[PDB]
Amino acid sequence: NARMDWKETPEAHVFKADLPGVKKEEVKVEVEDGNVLVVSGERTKEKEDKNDKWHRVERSSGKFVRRFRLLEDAKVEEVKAGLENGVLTVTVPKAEVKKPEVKAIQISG
Amino acid sequence: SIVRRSNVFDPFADLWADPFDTFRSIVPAISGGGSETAAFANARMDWKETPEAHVFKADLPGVKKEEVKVEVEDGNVLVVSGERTKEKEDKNDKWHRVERSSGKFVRRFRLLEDAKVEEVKAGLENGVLTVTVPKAEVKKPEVKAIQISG
Amino acid sequence: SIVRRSNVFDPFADLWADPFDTFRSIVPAISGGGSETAAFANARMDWKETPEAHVFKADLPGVKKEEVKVEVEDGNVLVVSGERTKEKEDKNDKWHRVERSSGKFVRRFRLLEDAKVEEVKAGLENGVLTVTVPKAEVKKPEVKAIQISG
Amino acid sequence: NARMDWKETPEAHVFKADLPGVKKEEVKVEVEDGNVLVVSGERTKEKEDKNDKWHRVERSSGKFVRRFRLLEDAKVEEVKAGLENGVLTVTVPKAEVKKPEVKAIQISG
Amino acid sequence: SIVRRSNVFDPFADLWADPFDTFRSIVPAISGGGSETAAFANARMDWKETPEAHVFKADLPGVKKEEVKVEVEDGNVLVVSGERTKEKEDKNDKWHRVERSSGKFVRRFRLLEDAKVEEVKAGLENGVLTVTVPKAEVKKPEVKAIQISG
Amino acid sequence: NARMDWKETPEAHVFKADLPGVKKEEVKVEVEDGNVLVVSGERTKEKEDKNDKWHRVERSSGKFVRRFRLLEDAKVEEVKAGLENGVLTVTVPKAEVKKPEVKAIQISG
Amino acid sequence: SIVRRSNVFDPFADLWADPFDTFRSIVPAISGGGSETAAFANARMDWKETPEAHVFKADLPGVKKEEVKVEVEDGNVLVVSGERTKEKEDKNDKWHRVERSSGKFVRRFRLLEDAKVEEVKAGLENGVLTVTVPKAEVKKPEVKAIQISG
Amino acid sequence: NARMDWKETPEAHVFKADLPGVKKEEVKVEVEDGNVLVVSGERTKEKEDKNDKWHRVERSSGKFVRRFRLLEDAKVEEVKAGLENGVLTVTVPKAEVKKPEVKAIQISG
Amino acid sequence: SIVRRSNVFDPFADLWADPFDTFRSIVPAISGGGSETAAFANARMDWKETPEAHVFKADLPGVKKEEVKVEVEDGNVLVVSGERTKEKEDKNDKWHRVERSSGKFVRRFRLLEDAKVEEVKAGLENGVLTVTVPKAEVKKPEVKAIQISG
Amino acid sequence: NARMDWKETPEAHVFKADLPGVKKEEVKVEVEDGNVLVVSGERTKEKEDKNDKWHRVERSSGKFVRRFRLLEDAKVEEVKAGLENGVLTVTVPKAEVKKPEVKAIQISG
Amino acid sequence: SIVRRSNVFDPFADLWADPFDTFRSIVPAISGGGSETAAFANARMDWKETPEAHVFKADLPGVKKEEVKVEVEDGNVLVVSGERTKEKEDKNDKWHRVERSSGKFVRRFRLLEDAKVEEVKAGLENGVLTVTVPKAEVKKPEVKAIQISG
Amino acid sequence: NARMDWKETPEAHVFKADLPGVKKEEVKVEVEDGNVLVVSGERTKEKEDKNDKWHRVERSSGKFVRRFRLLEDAKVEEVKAGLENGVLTVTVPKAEVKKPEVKAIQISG
Repeated sequence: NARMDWKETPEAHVFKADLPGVKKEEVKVEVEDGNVLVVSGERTKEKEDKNDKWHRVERSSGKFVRRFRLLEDAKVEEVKAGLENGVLTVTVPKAEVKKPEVKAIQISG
Repeated sequence: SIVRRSNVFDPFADLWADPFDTFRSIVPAISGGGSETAAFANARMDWKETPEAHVFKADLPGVKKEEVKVEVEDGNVLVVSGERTKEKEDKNDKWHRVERSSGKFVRRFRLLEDAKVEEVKAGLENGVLTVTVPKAEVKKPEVKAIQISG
Repeated sequence: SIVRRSNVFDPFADLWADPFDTFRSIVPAISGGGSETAAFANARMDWKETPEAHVFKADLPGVKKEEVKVEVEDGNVLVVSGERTKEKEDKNDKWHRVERSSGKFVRRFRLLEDAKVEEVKAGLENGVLTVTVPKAEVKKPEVKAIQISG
Repeated sequence: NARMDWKETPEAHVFKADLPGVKKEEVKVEVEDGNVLVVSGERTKEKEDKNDKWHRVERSSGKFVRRFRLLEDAKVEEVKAGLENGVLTVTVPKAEVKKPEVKAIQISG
Repeated sequence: SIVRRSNVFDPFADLWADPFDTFRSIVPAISGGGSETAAFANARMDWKETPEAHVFKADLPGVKKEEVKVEVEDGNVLVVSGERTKEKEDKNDKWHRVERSSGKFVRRFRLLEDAKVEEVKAGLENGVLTVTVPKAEVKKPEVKAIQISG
Repeated sequence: NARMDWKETPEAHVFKADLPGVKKEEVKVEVEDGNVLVVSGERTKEKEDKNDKWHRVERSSGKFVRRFRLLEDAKVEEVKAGLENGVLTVTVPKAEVKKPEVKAIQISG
Repeated sequence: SIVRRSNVFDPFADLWADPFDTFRSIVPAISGGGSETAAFANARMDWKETPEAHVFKADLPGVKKEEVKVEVEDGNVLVVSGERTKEKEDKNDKWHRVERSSGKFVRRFRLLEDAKVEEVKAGLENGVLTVTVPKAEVKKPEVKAIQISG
Repeated sequence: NARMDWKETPEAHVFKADLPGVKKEEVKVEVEDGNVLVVSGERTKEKEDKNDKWHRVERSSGKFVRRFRLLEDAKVEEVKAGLENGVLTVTVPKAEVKKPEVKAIQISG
Repeated sequence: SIVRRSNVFDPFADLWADPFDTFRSIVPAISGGGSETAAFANARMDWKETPEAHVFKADLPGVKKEEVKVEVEDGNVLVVSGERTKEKEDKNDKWHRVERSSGKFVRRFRLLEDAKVEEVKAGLENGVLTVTVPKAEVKKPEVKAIQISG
Repeated sequence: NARMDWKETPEAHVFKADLPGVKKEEVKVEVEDGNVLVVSGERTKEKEDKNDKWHRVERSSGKFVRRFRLLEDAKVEEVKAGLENGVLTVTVPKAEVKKPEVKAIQISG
Repeated sequence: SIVRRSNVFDPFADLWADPFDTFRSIVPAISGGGSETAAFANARMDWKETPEAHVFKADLPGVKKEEVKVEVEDGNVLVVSGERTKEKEDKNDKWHRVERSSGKFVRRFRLLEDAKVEEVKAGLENGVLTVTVPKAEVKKPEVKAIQISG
Repeated sequence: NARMDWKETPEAHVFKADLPGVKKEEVKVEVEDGNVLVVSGERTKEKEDKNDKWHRVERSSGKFVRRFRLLEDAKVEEVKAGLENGVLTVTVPKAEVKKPEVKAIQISG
């Protein structure tokens, strides 16, 4: 289970993914079927030796797969992917810069 | 499993037309994709529809208005989001027990009718956010009662 | 809970984007409305998508073609329905045990692309209905691989 | 749990409901909010006396509620409701008679 | 797992003497053999024993008497079976939703006493089948109350 | 799970089994311990290739086993087995033709 | 719920012909009557049928033959009962932890054929009771294979 | 849940029932339908006052019902019922004294 | 999983401070170690704290005082143990059904205050063991009520 | 379920509790048995009228109870309790001001 | 249910000596008190004991060292706490989906031996916090093997 | 699951374990980490041949592991282990013979 956020900037749709303990050689970022962002990889289990003793185990390991459907008109050739401090960031440029229409409301009452 | 759009709660969605079919279909898919339920927990919300308006409630204890946001998108989508700030309390304190653990979150609801954004009221009080959305007048088109032959 | 349209299975529906949220939301609504799952049991079906076409399978043991119907609605909705006829077998026979109990049923799937109805093939054999829907040619637009900086 | 079918004829949308053991005085057929068909009633439990003894109980009892959303242009004033042999039938006339578009396919293979 | 005879419901069977032992023993065997529960669903039935007779009820909505059968076997076995006919309704109709899906089925009950077949009454009304089986007279042999010493 | 019916004719006990997608080479019909009818076989899974994509899977596959205890006096050497349209039929001849005793009752009320 | 006779395990009982029906019927009756499962726990047993004989195993750790009893009733009912004696160990000892807690119990199995009681062997070793019941010779009446037409 | 044993002596069928904390005024021993032994009563809950505080609760309370089917030929008028040290004992005399047929086997091996 | 000391029930143990954390942590460890729950079943007990004393109840039907033991360890640990003797009833009797199956067992509770052993009363009656432990006098230090500002 | 934090300052132990929608007249702050802090109250359910319609309900209501064991030497008479913005704060003064012993460690690696 | 001290994970606690008893006791108390499990979710941790040292791992994705704290209390209690800061990212951005929702949290473990605080190493890398606690040398006092008589 | 008792005599702590069907060659008794009693072994499953038929299976098989923490001052070199009639007995001598302090109470009431 890789937790991911999906935010939109006037310039692009940005995806974030918590991938603690994953080296960039274990993560794959692609675009399938022309418009499907696919983030996948493996969180390798550190099996080790029998000399060891486990008192607690809460961290998960194994394969992870995440898919988001991008716009039929997205800069598929301009998608960037960065990995730092256990967080993956994918930047999918938008065909044309333009902040989304959102009308804010005042809070008080 | 492909996320294509944002999660917008709609009380008239078709997934509610056959609960068991829906149930039967997702139980096998629980161990997949991702979920916002954890994040959702930071903002338990109620949605009531009185004849006069739609009233939403959100438990946002210890949250300041500068940390919450109520917007309207595409004419009929109420959006509530925010993030409780770090308590600028004594750096160095000893934390014996910490249950209150809130974070970022975003919620959306599909209104039954396009809302008149200038009429939407939002107030924060005693940790409870309240969003009132005034509906348009209608005589609840009277109820038709059919006599059962046979 | 209001039924507004027919149940059309769509593999890209949004209910699959957050399985647990969906799960969490309907479990409390199971004891409501109605369900076609019982009827659905008379036609367990598979849907496979090979690069060349969409292939549907339906277990319809002991059913005759005059009792099954494969139609296409609104350009992209495959519809499978029918009802196994009463076995015109010896009136007066003693029924020790009866498990095979099939009835009426209707199923719908939302195709990814409008189908060329004259190209759709449907065959019934050994109790298995097979519906093949030819897709249009595409080079599977190549897969783009992004080098991960950082 | 009242089981209901929803069929469409060129002339109207027809609804069927299994309501065994229900007298027409216990069933209500209405149209709420202008276009929502509401079928409800109660399947009264025959409590009886303590002299009795129950060896098997599979039949349900209690309240039932069913709602379907009709077309914004349906003969709401022309809806009929019949009850016979434990089956309820509701006929919602369509604004304009017209069989639905359905292209049948041949089975053989 | 070997089926040797027909399923005859008996309220005095020994499987009821130790519910948990029975429970404990079959849970591991659920994934085996076959079951008539699906078929049974087409005829939910009640069995009441008033002092005067045994009364059975069966929900058979939309069923015609020519489709139901009430027989008596081996002196003390009530048998109810049938199959709701296909609704000879407009061939070509569009099926939006189909939940009502009934089929063939057979049910048997072991009467406490051989029944006088000519006294058994069976009526079908408002979708409910009713089978009344007159018992023989007895003074309910009085109840003996033992004084508890000690 | 192979669904089976067990009917009795004056001439024989007839068994039916839903076996969609099963070729007669995958089904076995036998009589064990002298009087136990055994219907078994496999509903082969069409594993296929990874080029494929599954959108829905409701049909079962694998092994199935069904056993019925015949009469100590049944034409064990005269049992027939037919397979057509996904339905298996086994005919176990009775030692002596004779319709079972069944007293029908009138329905009306 | 009325106990009428002793619990005799029979592998060919009819309750096994429809596991789910049986399951479905007792789950609602678990909160009733009584149960010997607790007592049964003092003697977990296996029953194997080799071509030569019926072999029963019973875990009876720390039990002495004078405390166990293997009998045969009504020609075809194996009966195993007993009660582990109190350990005549140091009266006054401190009991830190006690998991081994065995008591009285009786178990019965319905043999497929009347047993020749003088041929039944019973041995106790390493806490395991073993009861061997010699069957009569038979050529396993050969298996008949029916060619499937159609 | 009242735990009961059912033993048979050459003279009668003896039933035992654990009924801790039950006074003989709360237990009823009867014979219904001519041959059904019915043991029932209530294990009254000591509700008490709110001044109290419960640290552990494992003992059950409420109604209990137990039924055994006696022989169509049992001394129904000679059934005795004793209650001592939380254990109820019911003695149902047999029509004719006679130890049950039981063939014991030797243990050794 | 290492057993280091005897199981002593303490109502103020820390495992009760976070039920779900405790729950969440042991569910995965159920299939391990051993358990006294079976043995515990032979002595269901209640512990009530009236202002005047601690009252323990134990269902020990058919048990004689020479078979039960109430001791006090390390100043504040009530200990209840025993073992119902074999009913010296007719050797040769036929056991139709045996549910009452009690065995050895030991239970311990951590008193809130060291008990004055000479003041502890223990009585056995109608199958119920009762242990009363007199507490020391205190005025329940009055309850302080804080006025809530803000 | 009222979520509470328990922090310790050199001067006192501070407790926090999320109590959205609770007026100070519905909350009670006390000290039982001399050293047990008891926070309790009710989150009243706004039942309202049947004219209303509920589309979503996630917020809880009802009674809540929370207990913490203070030190046998705590300023029980100096405990303060404040309620603001749905958060309750209880300040339990310590017998003698004194930051707790805690040795911090450097993070880097 | 009274919280008296902070939750300190101890692998040798007595609650692990009888999993089922513990389980059996808290299931009924789940609907009470409060829980830190939600908060705990922000820092899933592993604890491994190699012969050379105790190694703890904590998934703290996107967390900066100025937001995490590793301390040692009362000689043998490792404490890990923190709170991921708000992403000072574009104020005004549209949040389509938010699953990553972390908050404040504190965790404690009871070391088997008092740790030499100046030897404890803590590093943060790729979202994973690692705390190594060097143990003192010992020859693992050899394993004694007892020959089983009897 | 190997059931074990833990009793204490003035001379030693005695452990008992139900191990029916286990030969002494399949059981291991040791002392790890200097003071941890470890009882382990396997209850071998008698797989046998396919000619066989199983009508009932309640007995368990497989590996079992049990650990008790002895006193830092226990005659670790004087631990005995006996196996008879499916019951294992381990005797851990105490540094100094001495019955535990236990004050008995009178039962009557």
